[PDB]
Amino acid sequence: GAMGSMERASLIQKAKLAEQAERYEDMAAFMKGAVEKGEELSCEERNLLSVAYKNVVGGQRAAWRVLSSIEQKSNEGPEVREYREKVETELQGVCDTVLGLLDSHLIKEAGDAESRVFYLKMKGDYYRYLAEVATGDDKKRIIDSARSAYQEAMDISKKEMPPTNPIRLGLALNFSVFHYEIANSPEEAISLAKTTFDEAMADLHTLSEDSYKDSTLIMQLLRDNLTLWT
Amino acid sequence: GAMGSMERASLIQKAKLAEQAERYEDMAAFMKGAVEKGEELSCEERNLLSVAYKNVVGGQRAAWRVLSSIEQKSNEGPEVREYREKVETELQGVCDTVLGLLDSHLIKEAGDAESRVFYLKMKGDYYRYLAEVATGDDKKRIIDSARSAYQEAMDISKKEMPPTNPIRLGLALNFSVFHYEIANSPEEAISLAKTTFDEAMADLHTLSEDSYKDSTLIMQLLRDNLTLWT
Amino acid sequence: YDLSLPFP
Amino acid sequence: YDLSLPFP
Ligand SMILES: [Cl-]
Ligand SMILES: [Cl-]
Ligand SMILES: [Mg+2]
Ligand SMILES: [Mg+2]
Ligand SMILES: [Mg+2]
Ligand SMILES: [Mg+2]
Ligand SMILES: [Mg+2]
Ligand SMILES: [Mg+2]
Repeated sequence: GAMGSMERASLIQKAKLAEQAERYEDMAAFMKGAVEKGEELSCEERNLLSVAYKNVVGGQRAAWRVLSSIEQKSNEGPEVREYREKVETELQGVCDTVLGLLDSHLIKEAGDAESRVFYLKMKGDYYRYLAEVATGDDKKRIIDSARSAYQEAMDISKKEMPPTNPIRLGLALNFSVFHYEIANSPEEAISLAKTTFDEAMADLHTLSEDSYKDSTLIMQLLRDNLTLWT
Repeated sequence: GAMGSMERASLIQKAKLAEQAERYEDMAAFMKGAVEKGEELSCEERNLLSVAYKNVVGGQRAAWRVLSSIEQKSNEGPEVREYREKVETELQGVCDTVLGLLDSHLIKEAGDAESRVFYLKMKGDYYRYLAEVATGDDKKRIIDSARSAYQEAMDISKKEMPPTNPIRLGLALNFSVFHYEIANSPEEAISLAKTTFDEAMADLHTLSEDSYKDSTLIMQLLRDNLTLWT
Repeated sequence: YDLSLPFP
Repeated sequence: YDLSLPFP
C-alpha cells in the first residue's frame, strides 16, 4: 500500500504523533502500514492499532445512528437512505479492513495469550460492529462470527490469565455487551458480567497498587452495566 | 467533480444531514458540489458552506499546532517534520479549495452587501489560516491578501449595513483578530474591537428581541478579546 | 452502544 | 487561534 515505502519504526512514531494530534484516520493508516510490514506487534503497538480504528469506527457508528434515526423518523426523497447507505458502506469497509489485518496474519502468528486474546477480542468487536448495521441472513452469520471469536478468546483467557487480568476483564465486558445488545441474550449478559466481577473481586488482594487501579476500573464498568440492566 | 451527477437540492439536503451527523468532510464535499453547480447561494446555503469548511480546517489547524509544538520542542529523525508538513500541506489544500470556490465565482456574482461581505470575510479568514502556517516572503503576500479582503469587506459593511448587523460584527471581530494575531498590530486590533463594540451598543435600542440576542452575542465576543488584550 | 470498553 | 468568530 501507500505506506509500503516508509520504515516500520517511522510508521509507529507517526501513529503516536497522529494520536496526539487526534488525527485518527492518519493513525489507522500508519498502523495498517505497520501491520503490513509482516512482523508481529508489541503490546504497545497492538494498543495503537486498536485506538486508531476504535476512533475511526466510533465516528462512523455515531454518524450511522444519527442518519438511521432520521431515516426511521422519515418513514412514520431518496437522500436520507442514500447517505445512510454511504456511511454504512464506509463503516463496513473499515470493519472489513480491520478483520483483514487480523486475518493476515495477526491472529495466525499470535501464540501468547496476551496477544491472541487481544486479537480475538478485536475480531469479535469488529464483527459486532458489522452486526449493528446488518439485517437479513447476513446478520445471523455475522453474529455467529462475532460469537465464535469472543468464545475462543474467552476459552483462552480463562485457561491462561488471572481473573483480574485487564485484557480478560475487557473481553468479558464486551462479550457481555454482545449478549445484551446483539444476541438478544440479556440473562447471559448479566450472568457473564456478574461472574466476571465476582471472580475479579476475589483476586484483587493479589494485585499491586497499579494493577489494582487497572482491574478495578474495568470492574466498575461491569458494575455500571449490571446496574443499568438489573 | 464527483458530485457532478447529484442534484443541487440533494447536495444541500445531504450537507444538512452531514452536519447533523458531524461528518464535516462529507458536508464540505457536498457544499463544494453545490457551489460548482454555478448558481448563487442563499443565506442558509452560504452558512452551510462556511460551517463545513470551518470544521474541516479547524481540525487541521488544531492538529498542525500540536505537531508544530512537538516539532519545536524536538529542536531544543525526520518524522515529526514530515508529518507536520503533511498536515500543513493538507491544510493549505483546503484553504486553496475554499479560496478557489470564492474566486469561481461566488464573489464575482455577489452583488448584495450580505452576500459580498460574507464571502470577502471568508476570503480574509482563509488567507489568514494560510498566514498562520506561512513563513518567508510568501507570508508577507498572504498577509496582504488577507488584509485586502477584510478591508474591502469592511468598506462595504460600513456603507451598507447597520453597526449591529451580525455579519458586520463578525467581520470586525475577525479583522481585529487578524490585526492582533497575524499582522502584529495589537493597537489596531483593540481600536477596531472597541469602536465596533461602542457603535453597536448605541444601535441596540433599534433591535427586536431576537436581533438584540444575535448582536449582543457577538458584542460579548468583542468584549472578551478586549478584556484579554487590555 | 456506549456500553463496551471505552479503550482497547 | 480561538479568538475569532466561533460560527460563520
Ligand atoms: Cl450520499
Ligand atoms: Cl508523514
Ligand atoms: Mg526497514
Ligand atoms: Mg447497506
Ligand atoms: Mg431473569
Ligand atoms: Mg438539476
Ligand atoms: Mg510547508
Ligand atoms: Mg498603547
